[PDB]
Amino acid sequence: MLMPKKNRIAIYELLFKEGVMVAKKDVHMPKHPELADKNVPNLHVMKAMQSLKSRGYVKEQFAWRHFYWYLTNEGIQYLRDYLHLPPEIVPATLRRSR
Amino acid sequence: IHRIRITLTSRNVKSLEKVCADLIRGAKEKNLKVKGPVRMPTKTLRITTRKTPCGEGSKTWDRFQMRIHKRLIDLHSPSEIVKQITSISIEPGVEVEVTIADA
Amino acid sequence: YTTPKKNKHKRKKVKLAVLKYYKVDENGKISRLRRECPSDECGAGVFMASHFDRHYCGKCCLTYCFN
Amino acid sequence: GHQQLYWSHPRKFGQGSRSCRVCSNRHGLIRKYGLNMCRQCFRQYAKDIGFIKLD
Amino acid sequence: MAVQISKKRKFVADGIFKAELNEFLTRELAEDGYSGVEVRVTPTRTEIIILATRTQNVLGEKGRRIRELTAVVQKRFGFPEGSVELYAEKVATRGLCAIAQAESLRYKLLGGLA
RNA sequence: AAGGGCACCACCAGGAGUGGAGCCUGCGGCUUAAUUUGACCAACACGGGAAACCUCACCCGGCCCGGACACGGACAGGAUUGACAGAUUGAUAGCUCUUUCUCGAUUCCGUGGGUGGUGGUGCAUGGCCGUUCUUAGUUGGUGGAGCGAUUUGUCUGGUUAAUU
RNA sequence: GUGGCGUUCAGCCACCCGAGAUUGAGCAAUAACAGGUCUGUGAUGCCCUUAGAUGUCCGGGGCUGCACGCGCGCUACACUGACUGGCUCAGCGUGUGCCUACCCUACGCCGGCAGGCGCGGGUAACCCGUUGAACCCCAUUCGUGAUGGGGAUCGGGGAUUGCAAUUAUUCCCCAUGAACGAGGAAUUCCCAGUAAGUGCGGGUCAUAAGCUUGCGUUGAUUAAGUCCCUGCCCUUUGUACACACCGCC
Ligand SMILES: [Mg+2]
Ligand SMILES: [Mg+2]
Ligand SMILES: [Mg+2]
Ligand SMILES: [Mg+2]
Ligand SMILES: [Mg+2]
Ligand SMILES: [Mg+2]
Ligand SMILES: [Mg+2]
Ligand SMILES: [Mg+2]
Ligand SMILES: [Mg+2]
Ligand SMILES: [Mg+2]
Ligand SMILES: [Mg+2]
Ligand SMILES: [Mg+2]
Ligand SMILES: [Mg+2]
Ligand SMILES: [Mg+2]
Ligand SMILES: [Mg+2]
Ligand SMILES: [Mg+2]
Ligand SMILES: [Mg+2]
Ligand SMILES: [Mg+2]
Ligand SMILES: [Mg+2]
Ligand SMILES: [Mg+2]
Ligand SMILES: [Mg+2]
Ligand SMILES: [Mg+2]
Ligand SMILES: [Mg+2]
Ligand SMILES: [Mg+2]
Ligand SMILES: [Mg+2]
Ligand SMILES: [Mg+2]
Ligand SMILES: [Mg+2]
Ligand SMILES: [Mg+2]
Ligand SMILES: [Mg+2]
Ligand SMILES: [Mg+2]
Ligand SMILES: [Mg+2]
Ligand SMILES: [Mg+2]
Ligand SMILES: [Mg+2]
Ligand SMILES: [Mg+2]
Ligand SMILES: [Mg+2]
Ligand SMILES: [Mg+2]
Ligand SMILES: [Mg+2]
Ligand SMILES: [Mg+2]
Ligand SMILES: [Mg+2]
Ligand SMILES: [Mg+2]
Ligand SMILES: [Mg+2]
Ligand SMILES: [Mg+2]
Ligand SMILES: [Zn+2]
Ligand SMILES: [Zn+2]
Repeated sequence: MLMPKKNRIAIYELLFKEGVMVAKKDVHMPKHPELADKNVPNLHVMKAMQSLKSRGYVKEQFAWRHFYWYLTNEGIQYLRDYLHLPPEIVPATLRRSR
Repeated sequence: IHRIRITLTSRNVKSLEKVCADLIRGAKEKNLKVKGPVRMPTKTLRITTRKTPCGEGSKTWDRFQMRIHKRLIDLHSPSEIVKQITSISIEPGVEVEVTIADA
Repeated sequence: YTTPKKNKHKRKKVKLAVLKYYKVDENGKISRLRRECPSDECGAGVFMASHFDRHYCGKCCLTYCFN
Repeated sequence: GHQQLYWSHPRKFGQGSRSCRVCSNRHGLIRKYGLNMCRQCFRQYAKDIGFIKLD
Repeated sequence: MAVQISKKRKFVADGIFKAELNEFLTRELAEDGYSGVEVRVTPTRTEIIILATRTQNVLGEKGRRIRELTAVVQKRFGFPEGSVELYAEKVATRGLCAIAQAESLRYKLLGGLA
């Protein structure tokens, strides 16, 4: 996957700040609907977390035409080493409420 | 004191006749002038399907339908005391939508 | 299984070794060789081409027909 | 790629730009009332949407 | 306030909302004797209860798997942030609803039993 | 073969027809680079199949990787990504070819191994539907009859649209 | 309820009073089938193919080509009608769409017509809409002539949808005026608001119904039986059948 570096970190840092992210299964979409700011299309985000599933860093599920993803405990420690974050920052799924 | 119109939409009548009667005596107990439940004509939605996944068969169609019941209540109340009349009966099949008075 | 041409072999980049756009003289002399681009994205940044006639910036694709 | 002719044919009007919301198929589609499903995937979710075969 | 929609189109888009949610959470809480939803839509926080049998798994590691199943709903279906919440109930008489026992027979056959 | 009963997808009594003509449309056949294909009472205005493109499989050409991940090379002395012009092309596919610029570790090259598929087999299957079959039909427990397969209950008769 | 027949049982027939003395459908057992669908599916097993790909995209073509055979239909063969003008009544129902661009349309003006340009209303018992539907009805022309029946074929022109209309998208106009005089052997539906005539919605739909699914509208002939034909259900009986009479031999 060609996928420039600015186009990659902006997917992972939203895949880190929430433990999940949801993309639609169509490769012909100009922008990702939630991201929509760094000019990232739906084809890069579908091929980001195909690399993470093959490395076990994420878990997927596919309802009708939407991929959903979930950080595993291996993926949390990897994103704290690739995004270069201090070893106390957690995703929102670990603690927001009680 | 306003002239407000509550609209009640549902898909089953026995779950709507309980909610709509709750709003009537709920405002007859709180001494308001309530125009009664006005019943709109229902809306049946009649998708008809071939029933077969392939094209082979004896051409047996499949008539699905869904009636939509809509009843409306017109009140004579200010904007405050209707809120505890509105928020005491959800009954999830009923979508209580309260409009505004002046319009 | 027709085989009219058998191959349409893909482009290979000619892989030039070093950078070497500048020069050096009298123990220190700044001297460009290729033209710079006047665009805002690469002003005094990347260089323009030097073809048989023209100059051409590879980033913003504008070229000037050197007649 | 490339970008100018990868998906350049206009997927406006026509059944090449209408897909089932469940199974992404382009034949036998029901677009009435904003269903936008196929005619077979409707019959799985006919009761879950809330249609009743009364007659 | 953004755009009005017809009553014949509103009830279909609401009934096909829960038809997708029931199918998705059949996939997730597949092994938890799932048995359906009950979606309470208000013009406020819309709670969606889950009727799974083994509530020890839908509530994750200190509530992990129910705080990342609300975050997929409001990011897909268009709900605003901090609005929707999922619950986790327990059905009584687990061997009396079929949507829990067909999956229960499923993992007997997937485990290798005759 | 005999005795009962039943149904306008059976007839009688009839009504409108169809079979004839023109066109519409679906199949076989022929033809074609292709005329994609399924189905032969229970196939043939059926696949909700009224296809200009898309659908679209099929035919003739041209890009693209949307080949995860692992391993070994290659490599900041730049792995590689784009592209104006001429030519080239159906084409404003930098698709190749000249020409040099640009990109910056994401790729590339091999060995594995995915992945995709309106590809095959409905005689490997699920599901769903049609039909046998729109008629009234089907089964256990205990007891009786039998060596047994099985049978009585589930019936001579009357009655009913109906083991009513 | 009343009368009649019946073992006076289950019931049936007639009759009164009544809106009605059988309104239509929906669901639908056991046991089966090598019935159809892998081209509905991120339902799927094995197999095949995977970069000169059976992946996917783009451009063009094909699915619609025609000595012929067959199936469902539409329009007809006219006077119980076509034509023109006037008159006058419906019922189902849809309508601006997450992606998604594509909504039903009143009224005013321009054009012969299809249509165009302006201004609105309607997310709808609110606006289109009192849905001024067709057949029918009333009056005129026609006059038994392949005729003013029938409108196939075909040329020229004008618009609309669209990225694009040629192998004609549809529509309008003026011309062209073909068989067809009620249908051989066969054969298909149907018994009451039914058959049939007659239009209007919905589905498909950017453009669009000779299709289908619904709706009203005008509204009968015949029959209240039978097992003769085609089959079905139960019982007795015959069998050399069990792949079960398309059997076996
Ligand atoms: Mg017959
Ligand atoms: Mg007869
Ligand atoms: Mg006829
Ligand atoms: Mg005929
Ligand atoms: Mg013929
Ligand atoms: Mg004929
Ligand atoms: Mg063909
Ligand atoms: Mg086959
Ligand atoms: Mg039959
Ligand atoms: Mg095509
Ligand atoms: Mg060039
Ligand atoms: Mg290239
Ligand atoms: Mg393909
Ligand atoms: Mg497939
Ligand atoms: Mg089969
Ligand atoms: Mg089967
Ligand atoms: Mg049966
Ligand atoms: Mg016994
Ligand atoms: Mg017996
Ligand atoms: Mg018997
Ligand atoms: Mg008897
Ligand atoms: Mg078979
Ligand atoms: Mg299937
Ligand atoms: Mg397969
Ligand atoms: Mg389908
Ligand atoms: Mg094509
Ligand atoms: Mg065809
Ligand atoms: Mg047919
Ligand atoms: Mg005429
Ligand atoms: Mg009316
Ligand atoms: Mg004539
Ligand atoms: Mg064309
Ligand atoms: Mg067409
Ligand atoms: Mg004319
Ligand atoms: Mg239409
Ligand atoms: Mg059709
Ligand atoms: Mg009879
Ligand atoms: Mg007989
Ligand atoms: Mg038989
Ligand atoms: Mg004998
Ligand atoms: Mg015998
Ligand atoms: Mg012999
Ligand atoms: Zn520049
Ligand atoms: Zn579908």
